[PDB]
Amino acid sequence: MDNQSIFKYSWETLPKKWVKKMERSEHGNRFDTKTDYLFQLLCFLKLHTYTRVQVLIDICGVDYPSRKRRFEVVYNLLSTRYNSRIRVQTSADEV
Amino acid sequence: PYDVYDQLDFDVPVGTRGDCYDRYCIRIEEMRQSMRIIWQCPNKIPSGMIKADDRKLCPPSRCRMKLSMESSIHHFELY
Amino acid sequence: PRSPLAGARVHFANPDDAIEVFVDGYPVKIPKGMTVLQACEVAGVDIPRFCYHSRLSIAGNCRMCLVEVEKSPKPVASCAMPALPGMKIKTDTPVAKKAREGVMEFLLMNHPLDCPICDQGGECDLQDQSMAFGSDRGRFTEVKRSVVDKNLGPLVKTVMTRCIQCTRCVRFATEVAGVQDLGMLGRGSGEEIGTYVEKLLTSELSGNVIDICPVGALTSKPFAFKARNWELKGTETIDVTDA
Amino acid sequence: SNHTAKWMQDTSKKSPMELINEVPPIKVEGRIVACEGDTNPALGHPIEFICLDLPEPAVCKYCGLRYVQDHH
Amino acid sequence: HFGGLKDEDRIFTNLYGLHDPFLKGAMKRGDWYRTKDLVIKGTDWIVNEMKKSGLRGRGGAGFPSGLKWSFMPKVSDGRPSYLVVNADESEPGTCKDREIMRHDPHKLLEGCLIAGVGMRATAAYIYIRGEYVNERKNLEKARQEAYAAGLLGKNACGSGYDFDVHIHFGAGAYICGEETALLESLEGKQGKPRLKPPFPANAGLYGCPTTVTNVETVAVSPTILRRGPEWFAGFGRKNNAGTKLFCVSGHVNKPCTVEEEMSIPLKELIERHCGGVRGGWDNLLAVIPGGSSVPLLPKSICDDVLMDYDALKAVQSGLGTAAVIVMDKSTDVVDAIARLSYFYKHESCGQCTPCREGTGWLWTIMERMKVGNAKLEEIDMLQELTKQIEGHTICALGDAAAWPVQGLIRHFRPELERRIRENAERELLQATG
Amino acid sequence: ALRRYPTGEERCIACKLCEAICPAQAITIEAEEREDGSRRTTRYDIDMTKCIYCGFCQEACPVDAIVEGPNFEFATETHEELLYDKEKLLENGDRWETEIAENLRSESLYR
Amino acid sequence: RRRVVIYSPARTASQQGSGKVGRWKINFLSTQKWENPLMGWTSTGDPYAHVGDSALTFDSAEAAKAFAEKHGWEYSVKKRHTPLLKVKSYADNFKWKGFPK
Amino acid sequence: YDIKYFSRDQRRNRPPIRRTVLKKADVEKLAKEQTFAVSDFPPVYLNSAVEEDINAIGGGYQG
Amino acid sequence: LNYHLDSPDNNPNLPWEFTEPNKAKVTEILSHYPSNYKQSAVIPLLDLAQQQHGGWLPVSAMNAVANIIEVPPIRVYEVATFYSMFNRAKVGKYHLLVCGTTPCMIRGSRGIEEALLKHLGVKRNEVTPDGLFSVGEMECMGCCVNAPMITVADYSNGSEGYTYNYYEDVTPEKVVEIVEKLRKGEKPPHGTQNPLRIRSGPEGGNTTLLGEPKPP
Ligand SMILES: Cc1cc2nc3c(=O)[nH]c(=O)nc-3n(C[C@H](O)[C@H](O)[C@H](O)COP(=O)(O)O)c2cc1C
Ligand code: SF4
Ligand code: SF4
Ligand code: SF4
Ligand code: SF4
Ligand code: SF4
Ligand code: FES
Ligand code: FES
Ligand SMILES: [Zn+2]
Repeated sequence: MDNQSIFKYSWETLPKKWVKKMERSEHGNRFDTKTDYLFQLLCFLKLHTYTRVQVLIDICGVDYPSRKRRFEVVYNLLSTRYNSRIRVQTSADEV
Repeated sequence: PYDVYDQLDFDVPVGTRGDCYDRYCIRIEEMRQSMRIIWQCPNKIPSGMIKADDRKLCPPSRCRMKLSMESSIHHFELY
Repeated sequence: PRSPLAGARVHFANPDDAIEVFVDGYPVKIPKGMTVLQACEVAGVDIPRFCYHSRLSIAGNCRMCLVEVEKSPKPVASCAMPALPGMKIKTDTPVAKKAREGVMEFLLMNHPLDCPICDQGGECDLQDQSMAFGSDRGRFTEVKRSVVDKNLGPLVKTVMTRCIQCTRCVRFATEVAGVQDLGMLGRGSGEEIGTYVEKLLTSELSGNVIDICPVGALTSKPFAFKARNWELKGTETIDVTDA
Repeated sequence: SNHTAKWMQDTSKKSPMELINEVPPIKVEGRIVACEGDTNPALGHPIEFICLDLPEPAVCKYCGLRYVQDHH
Repeated sequence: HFGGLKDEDRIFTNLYGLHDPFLKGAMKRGDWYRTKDLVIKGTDWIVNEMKKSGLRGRGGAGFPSGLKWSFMPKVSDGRPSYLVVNADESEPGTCKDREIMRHDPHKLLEGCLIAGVGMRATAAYIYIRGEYVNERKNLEKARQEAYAAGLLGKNACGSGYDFDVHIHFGAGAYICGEETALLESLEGKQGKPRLKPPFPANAGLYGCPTTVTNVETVAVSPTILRRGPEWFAGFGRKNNAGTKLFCVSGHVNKPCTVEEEMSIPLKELIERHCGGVRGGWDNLLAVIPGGSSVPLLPKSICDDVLMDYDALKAVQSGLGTAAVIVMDKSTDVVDAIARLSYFYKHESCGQCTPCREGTGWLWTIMERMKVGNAKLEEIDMLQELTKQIEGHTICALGDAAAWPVQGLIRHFRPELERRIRENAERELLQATG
Repeated sequence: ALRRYPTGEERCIACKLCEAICPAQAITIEAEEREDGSRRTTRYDIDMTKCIYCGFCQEACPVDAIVEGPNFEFATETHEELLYDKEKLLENGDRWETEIAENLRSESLYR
Repeated sequence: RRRVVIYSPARTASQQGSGKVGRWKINFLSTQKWENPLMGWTSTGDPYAHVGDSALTFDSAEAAKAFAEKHGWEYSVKKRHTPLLKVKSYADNFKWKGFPK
Repeated sequence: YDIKYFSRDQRRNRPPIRRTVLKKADVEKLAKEQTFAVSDFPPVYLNSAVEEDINAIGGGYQG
Repeated sequence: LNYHLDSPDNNPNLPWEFTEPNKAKVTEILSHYPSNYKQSAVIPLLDLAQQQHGGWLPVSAMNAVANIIEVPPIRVYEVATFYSMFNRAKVGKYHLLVCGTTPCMIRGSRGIEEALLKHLGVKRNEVTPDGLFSVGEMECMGCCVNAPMITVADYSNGSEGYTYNYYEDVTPEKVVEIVEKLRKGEKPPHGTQNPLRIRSGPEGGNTTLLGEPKPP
């Protein structure tokens, strides 16, 4: 009920090669991506003249000691111009 | 606006050249706006209940807890 | 693709034929004469129970396991209901929810109010069942009913103020134990469970009685008030006294 | 003798058990009572309806007051 | 059709017992005429005949007795079969079966034999009520005379059919009236009911196939099976037919019990056979058509309601046992309902929790409402409790405890609200001083 | 402080609720059935330091056994004291039993 | 190094619920407690006194086994007993004894 | 006086989580059917300074 | 009443049995059921014990009947304490029970109750000493189309002479007359106290089955 606009536009114009999961909840919109393209995806944002995020709020780790990909890195970042925030959440193992 | 803040209009000052002096003046203006809000509340505060309507997310008060039965069950489980 | 509760190796005595029932939608396979409660279990949904134990006989006595089986009238006791091929079981419908709410309302109405001294507080079925399935407010003021406590030897002390008339102990003592001493006597609200000649219980498995009895009335004397359950850790071992 | 010996240390003033035995029974009139003291809140001791059909006093399981039925 | 039943069509020609003893050695006029033919005409014919007649079970349910008898196992088996007669009428206000048993017992006996044959039953137990010592003496005398005459036993009358009937003392309780609880208390254990999924047609008295029928139907069975089912269907109405004996008592000039045909206007019955109410539709306040387990019928409704299994069943109530009660304008209806609820508290044995707890609670609330010590949300709470109990018990005594208060707060809300308001005003006026 | 009834009879009944809700786990409590029959606490101690003063105590108690009296002047010179003893000194909180009582009355209304 | 035991905690013998069965969990069989002489509290010296059954809850025996093997400490998996499911009948409750001998 | 906990506890009365997978076929289909517009790209959340006084609001009093 | 024996002065477990004619009657009663299921006979047998001890039913009697039907005594205890017609409190030589329920209340029963209680010193399930007269209350006993009733149970000569008879169409003066006639005299003819009405029906001319029956 908050930022369907930015999220929808970002998903419908992205290079769909590097998106592994999308969740448009009401708690927070999630782009679960692959750890290989993370920098590419984030550099797409912060630069595109509609979904420019320009501010990174948090980079938190979550630990799940029961899955093959043990860790979970999470980037919470908002768009001060378009009044929206998204959460790009990548997987990550030991080393 | 997470909470009642709509009905509580205020000012939100903004500085023109970001530095120590402008952050300071911002702080004083924020004090004054907070005073505006602190007065707007005790003029609108709607005397009613507080904190819940389900004794499954908020514990029951003392009289009910010590008189009724299921209130004691819920207080026990909730604490 | 739905594993039974806890894992439960069904038998299939005649594996050539076995009925199938719809539990809350998706179907499940069931042996010939299995009850609705075990069918729901196989489907993987627990149903609140007080007076049904997998090792004692059935008795539709607590009246808390109610579900609605479409193609039938309004209420149905899950246990003691032999499954039929194709009946449309349903567990989470407003009918069943309100049935459970009302029954829990009646129990907690004429229950005592001494949880913070009654051990099994933190383990009690009635407690957890109320917190998870029952309402949140009671509407009752008048005086309750209270009975005198009872002694059953130095193993099982009872504060019978909270004997909710389940007959679990009676059915156990008459089926598994072997000695017929406990019995439910009285009528209406004035119904107690107790040997009528203040005798003791000269049999083993009385500790099993105190485990059977869900609400905290029959409790081990030598473990009177030493600890709640949430305080101590359990290690799974074997026995060396017996053989 | 043993419980008060485990917790109390002074053994000069009387232990709680001694005082609650010093208080006499109540000798109520009916068949069922309820123990709180004199207030519903601010004195705790939730409602503890206790029967009185034995020739000996009946304790209250909070603040044992030992109510007793008066007549036959 | 309408009401008014001629003298020749009546069946219980003994309901008062002056020139007509029990033993029928002086009055074998009616019964035991040719039961030999009626039993050698096969059981399937008997079931067909009953289904054709329309004998809606006169116990308080109204099941079509034809189906109820056809439910018994047709093909033979090992374990024998039992019929049990439910002579335990103790619903407050019914005084018919007492007279049947005390004065015309051979009716019940011959009906027991013919129904046992019609059900492929091997034996049959009549469960008398407890405090009927003299009626039980008379019935047992009759049964001994029936055995002595050779009309009930190994070679029943002339048929090879073996049949043993046995009386059983009553206890004193009322829950024993229920089917499964009757079977239980006849076993020997406490009088508590069973669970229905093992219907008492494949797991009954001793685990054998055993059905329970009220004394009404099994006592009417011989004459309906002899005088042809058309003579029976020519009464009452289309789907409700037969002759039933009502026991009208309460606030009439002449408290009575008489037999009429179904679908008879209450006005006609009361004003014709019983004495007219002290004021004919003038000071008559409430009417309870069925037993004490049936919601009320206010004055405006019962002026033109028929008396059958459907008319008042369509209105709100149920005919049940057909023990109509009348209550004048000078009797606190809420007090009468409170007393009924106290009875239900004092009778629910208490196997499963809803009935037990809710019935104690209903009595308490009804007392507080009788004095006037409640509010309006409390009457809505009363309705809610009623609904919960009615829904979710083991068998029909929960509905019994729920129905009268439901009907009360359905058809009598204004006067109850008036009581509450007056108590509140008096309390305020007294507290001001 | 641990209050007690006007009859001199102790209030605490060993529910373990205060110990369970303690966010600092600063309470240790160990009970046993007494000789006369009632249940009471054999050991009850609050190592006052580890007991940050949050308040949950006086809210979890179903009999108002433990309470926080309005005394803040206790500044001993040895850690062991601030490890308030096995209920003994806690019982001596009854030296405030009048003062504490006052507070409770004024909070019976809205609490 | 430490020997660990991988089991599934069985259902509590007091309730009749099921939300806590079938949940593979590793315990470090650490028991080296003693009584603190001052007050009587239970001291300890094992860093793994409680973690194994306070935070480490695994989804399946496979995952817990792989995890123990990964951290290196040697393990010994235990068995999980499951309730056999018979068939019951209220009629079997109301069975019928035979004729007199 | 009308306690009814499910209707009050719309909590735990939430819809289930709905999932879908996509392949190259669906990706191509959506890419083709999709088409932007001169408007409604997103909206913009614009706000600027005003250089307001201090004594204005309510004669500089009310708040 | 209570649900636990308290073993009074001389009724804990004294030896208790039947007489010889009562033994014969016990055989006769036990001869009406399949031998595998004799538990049923618990209901009549219990009653017989009453008529042998003055409406008493002592605990030794429950044990004796439980032994005579081969059942653990707790089942016989259950049977004897669940029903209502069995008393365990040594009521007097004569028991007077008054009915109460709406169709029998609204005819004026409370008057009978109050007057019978005032004429003596008893308190509603109490024993008038010189231990003749116990009085108590019961629920609807059927026949509530006739009148406010009063039932009397007579335990005088034991198994013989015991008689449990009604008394209908009563008024407090008739009741006090009946109770004093029970004390001084022996037996008042039971029935309906000058029935200007016909039993279980109207008064005078019965409005059904007027002249004669006839086999259909
Ligand atoms: C609370 C309650 C009271 C009952 N009272 C009686 C009764 O007085 N007489 C009776 O024959 N059956 C009684 N029953 C049993 C039912 O009326 C049962 O349907 C009946 O015995 C068999 O119906 P039928 O013979 O009319 O077909 C009672 C059942 C319940 C639940
Ligand atoms: S058993 Fe004890 S702790 Fe549980 S709800 Fe019943 S009274 Fe409370
Ligand atoms: S106290 Fe125990 S035996 Fe009694 S009804 Fe409750 S659970 Fe059953
Ligand atoms: S009121 Fe209902 S649940 Fe109770 S004893 Fe009767 S049939 Fe059973
Ligand atoms: S909650 Fe109250 S009485 Fe209960 S254990 Fe704690 S202080 Fe003691
Ligand atoms: S005041 Fe808080 S920190 Fe101290 S023990 Fe009590 S509940 Fe915990
Ligand atoms: S468990 Fe089915 S009724 Fe008690
Ligand atoms: S009401 Fe007294 S006899 Fe039925
Ligand atoms: Zn107390």
